[PDB]
Amino acid sequence: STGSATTTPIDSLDDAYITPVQIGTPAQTLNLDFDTGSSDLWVFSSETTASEVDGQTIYTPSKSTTAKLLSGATWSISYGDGSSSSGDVYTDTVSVGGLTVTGQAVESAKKVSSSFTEDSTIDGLLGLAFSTLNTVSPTQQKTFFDNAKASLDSPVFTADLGYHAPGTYNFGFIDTTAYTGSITYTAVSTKQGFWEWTSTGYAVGSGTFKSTSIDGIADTGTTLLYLPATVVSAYWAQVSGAKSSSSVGGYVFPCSATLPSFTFGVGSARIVIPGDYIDFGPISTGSSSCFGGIQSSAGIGINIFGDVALKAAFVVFNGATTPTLGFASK
Repeated sequence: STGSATTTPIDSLDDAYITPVQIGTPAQTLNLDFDTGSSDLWVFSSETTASEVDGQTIYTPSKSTTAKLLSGATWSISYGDGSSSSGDVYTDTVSVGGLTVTGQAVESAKKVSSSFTEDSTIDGLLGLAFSTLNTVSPTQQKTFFDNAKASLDSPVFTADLGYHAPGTYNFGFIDTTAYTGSITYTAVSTKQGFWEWTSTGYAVGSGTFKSTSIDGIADTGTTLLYLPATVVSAYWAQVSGAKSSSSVGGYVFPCSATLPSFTFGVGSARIVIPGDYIDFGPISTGSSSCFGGIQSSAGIGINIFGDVALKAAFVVFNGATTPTLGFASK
């Protein structure tokens, strides 16, 4: 089998992407944030504290004839941005772009933190990291990809995120019309439960390539590109008027400045992030100060190849017995 679904930015800055997902019988369609940095599929629901729901579409398991309570199961997750959610668990039928999993763990939120309530466009998350990170207790549950894998024509999914435009998540096949040149594959460590890999270096604009190992994760659920402070400093030093603002919480720059591209290495291959991808607009309405899309990972504890990086590529998440990652230009 295969599946193919369009993913759409939630706003004009690509702050996140939402993908429609069918849950239950008859189908209830929710728009979920596909997140290769986590491993829980959780939704706003009929069980979510009413004061914590504000415009989201909810899953109502009682209206689904295929929903079954996963008795005794609870879940609770906290993300890197300090947001969180928790609740209980149903199994139900879940379909993404034509691909159907029966008995998928659907984690029903009883509680969500403020940032989730405040974002009316995201109805939940669909985790695509490794199932070892799944938070369901007492019995860890598998991701949608893990459950689908054996049925797929090929045990892979691909992320093709758009710049200020929709893109595509495919399951079970590689669309050879969706990228230019060849796909370069690179090794993955699953030891932290992430699609963790080692970039071979970077360049700033037309500058020469610096060969240096950068360990990080391919994370569709993180908006920006987070790299070591040395790397990030070298980038913003090439932007007139840029500075790191503690009050803002990272690098900002005047919107009158031209942003250089940023190149990262995948083996001997190179992915070029155009300068425009690194502009995340005024820090506040009417401000001449713009937020940068490349920021320091210092104090995160890991480097994150978020959407800023991934949307410059066609990315293969290869879930073969030994997982790997593939990157192509497009």
